[PDB]
Amino acid sequence: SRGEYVVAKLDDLINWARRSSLWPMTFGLACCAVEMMHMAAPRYDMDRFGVVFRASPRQSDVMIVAGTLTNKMAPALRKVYDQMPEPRYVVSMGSCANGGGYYHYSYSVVRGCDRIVPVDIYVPGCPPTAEALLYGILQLQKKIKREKRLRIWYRR
Amino acid sequence: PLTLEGIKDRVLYVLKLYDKIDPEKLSVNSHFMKDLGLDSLDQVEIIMAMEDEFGFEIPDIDAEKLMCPQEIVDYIADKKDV
Amino acid sequence: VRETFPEATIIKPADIFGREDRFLNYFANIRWFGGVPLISLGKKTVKQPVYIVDVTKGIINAIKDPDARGKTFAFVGPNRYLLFDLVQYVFAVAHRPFLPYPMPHFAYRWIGRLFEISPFEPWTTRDKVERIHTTDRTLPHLPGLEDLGVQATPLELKAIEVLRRHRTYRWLSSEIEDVQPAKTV
Amino acid sequence: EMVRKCDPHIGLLHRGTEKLIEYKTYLQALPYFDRLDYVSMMCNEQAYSLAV
Amino acid sequence: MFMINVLTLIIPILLAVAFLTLVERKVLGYMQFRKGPNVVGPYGLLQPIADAIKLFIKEPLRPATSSISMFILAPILALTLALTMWIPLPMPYPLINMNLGVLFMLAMSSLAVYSILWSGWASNSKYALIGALRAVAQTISYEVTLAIILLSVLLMNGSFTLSTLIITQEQVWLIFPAWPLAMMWFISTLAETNRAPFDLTEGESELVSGFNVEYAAGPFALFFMAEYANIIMMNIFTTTLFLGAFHNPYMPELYTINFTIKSLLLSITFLWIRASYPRFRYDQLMHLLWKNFLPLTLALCMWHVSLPILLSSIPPQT
Amino acid sequence: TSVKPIFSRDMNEAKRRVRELYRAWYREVPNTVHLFQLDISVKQGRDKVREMFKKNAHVTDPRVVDLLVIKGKMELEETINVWKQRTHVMRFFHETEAPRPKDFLSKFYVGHDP
Amino acid sequence: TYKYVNLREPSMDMKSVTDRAAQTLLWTELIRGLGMTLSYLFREPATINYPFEKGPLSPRFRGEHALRRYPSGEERCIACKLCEAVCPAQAITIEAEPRADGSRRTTRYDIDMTKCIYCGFCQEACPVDAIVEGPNFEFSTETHEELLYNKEKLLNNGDKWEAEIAANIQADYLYR
Amino acid sequence: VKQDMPPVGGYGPIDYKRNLPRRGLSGYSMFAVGIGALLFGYW
Amino acid sequence: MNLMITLLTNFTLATLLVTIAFWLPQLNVYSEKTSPYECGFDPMGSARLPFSMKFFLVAITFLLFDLEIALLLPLPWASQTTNLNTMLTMALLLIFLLAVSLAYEWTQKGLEWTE
Ligand SMILES: CCCCCCCCCCCCCCCCCC(=O)OC[C@H](COP(=O)([O-])OCC[N+](C)(C)C)OC(=O)CCCCCCCCCCCCCCCCC
Ligand SMILES: CCCCCCCCCCCCCCCCCC(=O)OC[C@H](COP(=O)(O)OCCN)OC(=O)CCCCCCCCCCCCCCCCC
Ligand SMILES: C=C(C)[C@H]1Cc2c(ccc3c2O[C@@H]2COc4cc(OC)c(OC)cc4[C@@H]2C3=O)O1
Ligand code: SF4
Ligand code: SF4
Ligand code: SF4
Repeated sequence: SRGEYVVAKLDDLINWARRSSLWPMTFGLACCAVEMMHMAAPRYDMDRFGVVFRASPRQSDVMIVAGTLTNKMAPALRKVYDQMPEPRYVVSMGSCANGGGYYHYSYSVVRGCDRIVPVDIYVPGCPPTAEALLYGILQLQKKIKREKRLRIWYRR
Repeated sequence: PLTLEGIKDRVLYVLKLYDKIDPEKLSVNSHFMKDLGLDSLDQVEIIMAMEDEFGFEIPDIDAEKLMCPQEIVDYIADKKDV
Repeated sequence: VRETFPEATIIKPADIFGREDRFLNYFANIRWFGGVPLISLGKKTVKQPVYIVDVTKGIINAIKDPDARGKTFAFVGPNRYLLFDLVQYVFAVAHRPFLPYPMPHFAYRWIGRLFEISPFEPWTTRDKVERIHTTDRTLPHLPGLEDLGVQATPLELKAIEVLRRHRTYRWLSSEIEDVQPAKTV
Repeated sequence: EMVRKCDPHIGLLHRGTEKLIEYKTYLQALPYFDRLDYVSMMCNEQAYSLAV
Repeated sequence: MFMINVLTLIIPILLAVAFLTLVERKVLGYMQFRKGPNVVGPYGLLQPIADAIKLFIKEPLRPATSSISMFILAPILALTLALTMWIPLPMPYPLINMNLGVLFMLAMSSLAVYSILWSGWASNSKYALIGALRAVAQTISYEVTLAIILLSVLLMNGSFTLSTLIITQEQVWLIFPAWPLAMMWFISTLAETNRAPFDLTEGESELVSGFNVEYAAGPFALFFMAEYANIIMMNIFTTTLFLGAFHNPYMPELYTINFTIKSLLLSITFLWIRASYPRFRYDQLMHLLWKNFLPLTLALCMWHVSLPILLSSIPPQT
Repeated sequence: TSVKPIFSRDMNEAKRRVRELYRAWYREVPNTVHLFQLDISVKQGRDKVREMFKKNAHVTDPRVVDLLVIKGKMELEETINVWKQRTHVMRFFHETEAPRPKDFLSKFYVGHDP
Repeated sequence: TYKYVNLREPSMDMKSVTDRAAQTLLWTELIRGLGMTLSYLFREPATINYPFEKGPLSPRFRGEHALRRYPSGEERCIACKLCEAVCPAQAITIEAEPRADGSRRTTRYDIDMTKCIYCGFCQEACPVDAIVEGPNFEFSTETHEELLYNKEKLLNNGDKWEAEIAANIQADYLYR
Repeated sequence: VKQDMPPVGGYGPIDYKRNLPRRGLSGYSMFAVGIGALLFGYW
Repeated sequence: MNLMITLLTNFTLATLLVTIAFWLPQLNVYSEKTSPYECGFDPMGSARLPFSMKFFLVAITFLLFDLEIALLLPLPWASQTTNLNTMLTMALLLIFLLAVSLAYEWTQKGLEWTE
């Protein structure tokens, strides 16, 4: 309809404004922090996409869990994610954050960060290359682009 | 803190506030362990309740030598003037 | 549902409260509008709310037990409350200024239409008014939480868990025992 | 904001490397050393290689 | 038509600030061997629209311990004092032509600290209170030369009017008789405006964000476009003080273009000092404006008091 | 059997240190309930400290209860200072586990566990 | 064989003392830093246009795994389980049985990609070059179980990427 | 054989030293420029 | 008049870029997203503790040097008088008194910080 057309254009607008200005937060844990830095390096350069770091959880859109989630930093990751305002996203980077990885059977590793936080993008690697991490951020943009917020709002 | 009557009444009141001590068998010469039926931890939180109400700290050597309310009121009479 | 699926377990919760409810958070969101107005002072209606962990344990113990085929359970709280001292208990746990006033039976639905003109999620409506001012019936012939091996948790253990969010900083960390229990009926 | 006492709590990245080494072979025990000092990878490779 | 006169002022210095964020990101990109944002629009010209629309639809997040009246009063006061410091600036004719516009600018420079200050107190956190009292430690450092340098540079102007200051610099730039006051005023303005090397309250290394570590989006956009409004206003203020251009009364557009491009070069100078320098320990901010800048500031104040009496070059107060 | 002691010579000093540790916990528990802003009361926390002390109440070896006093004082040292969090304190309170069936017939029903 | 960093006693004639005083007052090294930053302002930055350009790689690169085949259709995995005996993450689950023609083949070849450490002990321990770690690194997902590759997904990776993996092994097998 | 080897004459010499090239004027010349700027501005 | 209209308009669209920012998104608040920030883990105690000022003598003496620019400030107007040498002498006397004050705070460990 006409109002459906208006809320479809507004869905395109606000999903564009949320995907073309993703703000990750400076959250490294392990070796994937190095490759996340290289995704912020001059060569691959997240910031050409509109993607800039902000260190506080209050002012970030995505939290790239770069590294191993141990049993001693599960509540710190959970409270850091919970202090992020909606909408918040999680890009699980590397094998230890995805599924425990190389320290899966060990006593002090949370076997995947999907146990603690909801995960929207899984980027496989050990470490995934900064080009592949950039591909994970672009797949996050392709996930934000097909959000249907005001369409489902108008159709409820 | 002045006379032994009020000190003894305050001992018995703090003891009957404790919800495991029966006020029926609770006397001045009743025994905590083998007659009131209390654990050592019960006796130690009794002693800490008395340290809260009376307001002075009893060390560990003379908090185990208190096996009846007569001994509690006597040791408070030793640590005070009366 | 009872006449189209005869072995359906139909479960009756009274008024569930949780961290994401619309019962205690509702009763703590009328410090915005005014002085929490009530029909007939909120003294003629009796409630017994039940906590969501008990209802969820009842639903899963109904899934596990094959004694729930065709039954009709009734999940109720262990203690009944009037509405007035319930709201006063909520505003005493939340540590808020409580000044109630009676809004009449005919003019409070006119405030109920003032909020349901919204295309958003509306704040309140006359249906929520008619449901808060509907007293909880007691159904002794129907089973409850004690007929599923579930011990019901009362309100004074979990209302602090619900209502620690709605506090200001000046009483942000007041303890559970630093409030007076409400008057059951 | 003057500093009186620093107490570094560590172990937020403790994963139990040197218990997982005991249950794997030597060739399998090498890739833990890539991940200890992950900006000095082939150095730790060289140190474990010289040890074996 | 004074209302439309105000709305042709304050909305374009909400757009200049917005695309200043793009200039800051792209100049800071090319000065760091990378590119800035260029995927959003054609070469980034739609990036600030995305950063604007994204923040105001993000959840506002009033903190559960914060003093909410002060916590909302602080960003409104931040953007208010960002907007109200443009009005005595001659462009070449000011919107509000005060007799004492320079003291208006200086007093509102003193007042604009309280937004950062109450935002750091009221947002009930530890990092926010550290960032508030480091803003105290910053303002008691820059206000002890931001007044005396501004005093000594107005001993050759004649009064505290900014419209007089264009008539003063008609022969020569005022940077030539007062280049020590210019190079000291410039660092006073860098410490005034929380740009690097004097971030220290937006310090992402010592703190997380300083005073606004609790400010989620919505109100955090009104410190973003308050602080960058302060830097554009302060570049235009130093441009009018030290680089006042040729003014023709029949053609104001020549002067407007000329001080626009001079203040753009000084804004790029801000973004280019932010692109190269480490950040002071926040006592070395105070051991600079008190141990190094203040004695030489008093010396140059004595020289600019005694110099028009020494040369019969006392400026007119009319 | 002639070994080196840690702190106590026999069970008198051992019970002294156990008793002083429980004194410390009974003094501390209201501060723990306050600053961790837990939804439990002081009574339930003190019941849990009683359960944790009666869980190990069968030891007759003085060195073993010396090390148990040491580990209890480390738990106390990490509880008084805020080094634990809300989760680390509430891990004693097994709230999220399914209640383990104790009798024989239910253990027969639900699995192969003896 | 050693040198002293920062053991420069400065010159103390009036020339160099006046030079350092002008360096302090007139900010010489600050202008040096500004000059170096302005000199990197006027270059072509090294930002490559991903995803229309790609990063440089080599044929040794270790990405998404694949099971290869002979040039007659028959698969290479003869079910010999070296790649699960050497896998340091133990990310590979193999079960086998004799199939219809009696050849030793797998029935379960699971590689858990969220356990896998991408080190390529499997592609170098395989005696027939069956398991290979291909060149695909742009295989990110949105759900966790999508990265638990069974035999079917690894055969699909092999058949999909064989035109590239065969050329990489053809270019690399003289170094191994 | 055909192996990765350096060329037969070796490589060129690789500089590895500090080269801070000592640019800029003298101190007295900078104070001369500054005092000349002050005197022209004052006139 | 018109200055107050300008200031009121500035306050108006400095609070109307705020009231269009609070009620506009969907508020999904629960009792962890508004907790205080202490870099992941829980904060130790309150934030309203006494937060000790080491730079306190500088913070006092800032007032006494800011009264100076309530004294030193009429000098672009005091240069317009016909009692000129006395004006020059009193001006250099106030900046000299400020300099004596600054040097006395220098040498007696004032502009340094405590602890
Ligand atoms: C307004 C137009 C633009 C203005 C200029 C813009 C370009 C310049 C800016 C460059 C980037 C600066 C970024 C921030 C730098 C922060 C550091 C900093 O500023 O440190 C200050 C530094 C601090 O030096 P310092 O801290 O190294 O001092 C050494 C101290 N000890 C030994 C204890 C370690 O310099 C100053 O404070 C200089 C103050 C101004 C100097 C003015 C000199 C006037 C000379 C008059 C003549 C003198 C001759 C004799 C008398 C003759 C009389 C006729
Ligand atoms: C003082 C000077 C200040 C200047 C400030 C602004 C500077 C930058 C100006 C804009 C630069 C160009 C921006 C172009 C945006 C993209 C336009 C476009 O064509 O989008 C295509 C998109 C989908 O259209 P579709 O039908 O799919 O066509 C694709 C063909 N296969 O269709 C759409 O997205 C729908 C149409 C969107 C149109 C957006 C236009 C740009 C809006 C920017 C705001 C400023 C407006 C101009 C201000 C200055 C001039 C007055
Ligand atoms: C801001 C930009 C452009 C870069 C720098 C940077 C990130 C992202 C994340 C981090 C970061 O740097 C800090 C400090 O340096 C290390 C070094 C580390 O290891 C060497 C490490 O390991 C967990 C973590 C860190 C921080 C971290 O989380 O992007
Ligand atoms: S997934 Fe592996 S390589 Fe990556 S950070 Fe973890 S341990 Fe390091
Ligand atoms: S590359 Fe992966 S699957 Fe292969 S051996 Fe290494 S961890 Fe195992
Ligand atoms: S992939 Fe290779 S090593 Fe592994 S079982 Fe198959 S043939 Fe053997």
